[PDB]
Amino acid sequence: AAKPVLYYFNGRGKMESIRWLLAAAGVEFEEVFLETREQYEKLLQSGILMFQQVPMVEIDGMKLVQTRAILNYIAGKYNLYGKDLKERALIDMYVGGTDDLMGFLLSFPFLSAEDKVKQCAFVVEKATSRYFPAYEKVLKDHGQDFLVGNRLSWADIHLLEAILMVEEKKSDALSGFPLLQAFKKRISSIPTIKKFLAPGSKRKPISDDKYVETVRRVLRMYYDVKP
Amino acid sequence: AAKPVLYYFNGRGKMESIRWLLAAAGVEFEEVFLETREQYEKLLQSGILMFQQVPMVEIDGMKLVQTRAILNYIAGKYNLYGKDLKERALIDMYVGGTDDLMGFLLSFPFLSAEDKVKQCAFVVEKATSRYFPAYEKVLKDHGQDFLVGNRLSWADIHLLEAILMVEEKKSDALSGFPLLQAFKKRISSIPTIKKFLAPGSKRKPISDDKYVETVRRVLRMYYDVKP
Repeated sequence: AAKPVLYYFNGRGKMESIRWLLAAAGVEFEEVFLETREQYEKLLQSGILMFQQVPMVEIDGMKLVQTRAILNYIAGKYNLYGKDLKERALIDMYVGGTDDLMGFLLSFPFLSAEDKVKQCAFVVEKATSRYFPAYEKVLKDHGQDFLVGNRLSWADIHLLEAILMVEEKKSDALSGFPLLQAFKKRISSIPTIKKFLAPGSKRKPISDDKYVETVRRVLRMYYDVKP
Repeated sequence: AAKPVLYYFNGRGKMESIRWLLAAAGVEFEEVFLETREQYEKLLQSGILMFQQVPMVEIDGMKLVQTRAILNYIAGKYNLYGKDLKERALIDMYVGGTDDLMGFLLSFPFLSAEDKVKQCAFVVEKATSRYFPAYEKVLKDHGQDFLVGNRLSWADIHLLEAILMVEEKKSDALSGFPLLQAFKKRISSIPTIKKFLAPGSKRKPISDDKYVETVRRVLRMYYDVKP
């Protein structure tokens, strides 16, 4: 092995969460961006994408595909997946919820101005009435700084990312969830994470129109993404 | 703990895969079906559905939500998840692909007759040009009876289910994938699985119109599911 290599577009997408996890773990990685269609075609005939898709990560000799497979592997390898099955079930449960929440924003940059507005509210309602109350309760019920095992876990990292994403759409969306507001502070303060949030890191920005173009050109898809 | 309880509609949905896994493991379970809207409302105020959704499974004291969390827990608990992280990464990768494939059929019973036809072909193309060739290669490359660790794993079980589902739409879809045809035989023969495929088991049938009705009534959603 050597240093993890993340193959994906130069933007957030489904790769962002993996960037977050590797960073929180203090793991340095290299990225190979998809800019041209010929590049993609070359990658396909190569046959290193088991199911003809990205994300794809070369780590410890393997060339992994399937976002959840990759994240799972990373959470286990760097001891951010709990101590046993019970603790891992909780982490998967929480991660599941923030994944669904984040999943509602995947197509956002591909929506029309009219849809972006409609989707924006949809996601805000989802987070404030469904997700945030659930995670707020987890913290309340055990009163510990972390979601699971009183120690940083993938779940915490995934939750933080989801929080900042919702806050990029509705800056005060977290208002009324004191525990998450304090959670947002604590987690954002952990050195590795703090560095990732800092300037010059590999954290990717909100996807703009160039991102969409590069995607539509290389994959020849998502031309008419609906809300 | 006691005996696992699966809360969900009396049909396939996202619960089917969990039924398959628990059965392959020789685990007996009880089911509580969602038939009325008031039933759902009662379940909600109860607050046992962390994110206000089903599937939900009560197992070993926990009330788990998030399909993947549940399956993950079940695969680990009954030693159908590999021996280490490397083997588990492979299983997650394979499962990921059959999950995406099966994911394309979730809304099928809610489609119009015109869409069902369109979706049917879409899924067939997906399985024959993308998925089946990939899994065929895994078997070819190591020439072992199982996908991972030369022993039955969740991945094998998930693959079989996906095969039979595609075959319920295009009976000869597996034609040209000798290795999967032999894989289909081997796996279908394992006693626990063989019993699940047999008559009188809890395996659920292809969702009909009554299924759709019961869903639309209890959840008040999926009224206009698009292709």
